[PDB]
Amino acid sequence: GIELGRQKIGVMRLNNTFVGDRTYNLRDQKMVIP
Amino acid sequence: IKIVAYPDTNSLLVKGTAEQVHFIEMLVKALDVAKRHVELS
Amino acid sequence: IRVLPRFSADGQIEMSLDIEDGNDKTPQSDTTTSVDALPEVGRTLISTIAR
Amino acid sequence: MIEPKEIVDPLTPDASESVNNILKQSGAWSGDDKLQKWVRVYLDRG
Amino acid sequence: GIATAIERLLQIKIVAYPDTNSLLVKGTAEQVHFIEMLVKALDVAKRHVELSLWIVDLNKSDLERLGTSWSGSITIGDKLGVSLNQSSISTLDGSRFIAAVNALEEKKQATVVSRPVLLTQENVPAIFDNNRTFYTKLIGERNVALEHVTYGTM
Amino acid sequence: VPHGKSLLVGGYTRDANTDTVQSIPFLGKLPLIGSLFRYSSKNKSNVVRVFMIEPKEIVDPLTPDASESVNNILKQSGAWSGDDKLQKWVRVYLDRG
Amino acid sequence: LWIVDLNKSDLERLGTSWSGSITIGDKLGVSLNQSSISTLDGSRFIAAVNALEEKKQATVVSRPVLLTQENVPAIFDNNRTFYTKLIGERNVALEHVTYGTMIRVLPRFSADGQIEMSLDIEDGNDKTPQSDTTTSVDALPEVGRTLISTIARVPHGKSLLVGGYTRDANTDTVQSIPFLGKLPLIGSLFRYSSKNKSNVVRVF
Repeated sequence: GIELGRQKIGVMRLNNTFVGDRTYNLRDQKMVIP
Repeated sequence: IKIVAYPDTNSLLVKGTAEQVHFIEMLVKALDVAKRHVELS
Repeated sequence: IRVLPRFSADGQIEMSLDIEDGNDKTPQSDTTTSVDALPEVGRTLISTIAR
Repeated sequence: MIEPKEIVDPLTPDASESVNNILKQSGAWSGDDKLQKWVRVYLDRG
Repeated sequence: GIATAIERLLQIKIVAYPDTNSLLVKGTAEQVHFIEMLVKALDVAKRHVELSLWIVDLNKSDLERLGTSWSGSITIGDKLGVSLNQSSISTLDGSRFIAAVNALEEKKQATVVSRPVLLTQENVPAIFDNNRTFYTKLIGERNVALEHVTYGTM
Repeated sequence: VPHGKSLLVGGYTRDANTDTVQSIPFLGKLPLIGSLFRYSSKNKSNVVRVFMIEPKEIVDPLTPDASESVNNILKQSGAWSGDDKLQKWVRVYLDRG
Repeated sequence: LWIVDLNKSDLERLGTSWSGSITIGDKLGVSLNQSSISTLDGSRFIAAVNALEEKKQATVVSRPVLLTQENVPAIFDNNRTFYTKLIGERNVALEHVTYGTMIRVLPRFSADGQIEMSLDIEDGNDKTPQSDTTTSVDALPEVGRTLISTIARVPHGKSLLVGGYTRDANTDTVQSIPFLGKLPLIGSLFRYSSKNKSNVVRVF
């Protein structure tokens, strides 16, 4: 169950997307998408 | 809860109460799963 | 190639893709520009996501 | 263009088998060398 | 290593003693016993793993060249001249016409097989590096130095 | 990778072919003459590069022992000099302790 | 430490190569197989002829020996050092390149009398360019190095293969003149072929 008293931890897998930030370059500069 | 990695045996060292250790144990078991391979052409 | 693969609910594979196709473009080899550090570079860059 | 697939089986036939076929047909193979075999045996058969 | 791992976990005073490959654990009888058991749990034998890398490189080519190419120039009667296929008249004016002729068939085949072999143990990062290094001088006027380029099989 | 098996980690292949034709607009069409004006070329190539991994578990010591195999090599290759009347005074300490 | 290095090769070169030029009647000239007409205009045609068979064999065995004690890091280093000046205008200095045979080891006995060793191994040498060039004078001593870093358990009086590198290769070429190369006892003067086989074995 992953429970301890009144607290617990939930594991949530994403199925239609990605966890994390997307980074790419435009020649001379770096862009980041949260 | 105090958790320290121990690379030598590919394991974690979890220090706390019996319930706290058990709690973390289950968490680890939930996350520790096998991966499939993907070939990209 | 930089890639991050991921399986979806339907067994589909999504990939984060970064692709570079670079090469060496050159000037007329009969000139001095073939000696001086001028290796003109051609590059094709693609950055996207696809399922 | 992109093409992807899931890998579940080990490479068949094993890499070392295919390599031997290549070396022999290409004439590079020298596993029968009376000298080098004293070492090569440790790699080819352990 | 294990000395660092345990130290961080607890913080009992524990000090490593390399000379006898051992740990010095100071505390109460129960605390020492506790750590003793921990150590016994972690102190286990490792198996060996042999890694072989196969690198195969095959090349094949086929070149055919056959025919001629005409270009050049000529001065005629010191009144006019002719240039053929954009010749460089600035010098070709005092030259002639060239008939380049090519005639070559070329076949080529090559094969290379390379095999690095490396022995290690479970959970132990192993390194194999067969390389070459190119050195060069950067003796400037203020700053001076040597630099290098390293490449190979790693 | 399964014990004693192998996998293709990656690779790169390339196939290519090109050709050219050059000629003199009218002279290139002459029966047994145009050959002196026409020009052609062909260039085909094929490249294959792969990286494969094979791993196994080691449990036994090297058999036969390294020193045995080395002696066989040195003798057959003619480099062996263990019978040198001078050097043996030292070599004995290494070969037999 | 046993270091074994075996080499074998087989080179065959046989045939000809035609190229060059000629001035004809001071009205036109001919270039053969893309010759450098800018100078070849006032030269001639060259018939290069190769004819060489070469066999080669080599073996090297090297054995470093080092005595230490349980849990005592021991060092063995047989090397050479190349020095060079960096006398600039402001900053001046000497620098160097060191390479050779080096062993760093930490031995340890186990419960079964087994010996585990932390091993760092270097096998360096001096690679050189064509000695006929100026690069043999300028501070360019290309260095070759083999590095191994691992851990292994060995039974008393036994041995293990730590690592190695092997290479097998073979290549060949065929060149000819489209029609002349097919002539009964003539084409040999136009055809060209080569073969190059090699085998390399290195172990530690």
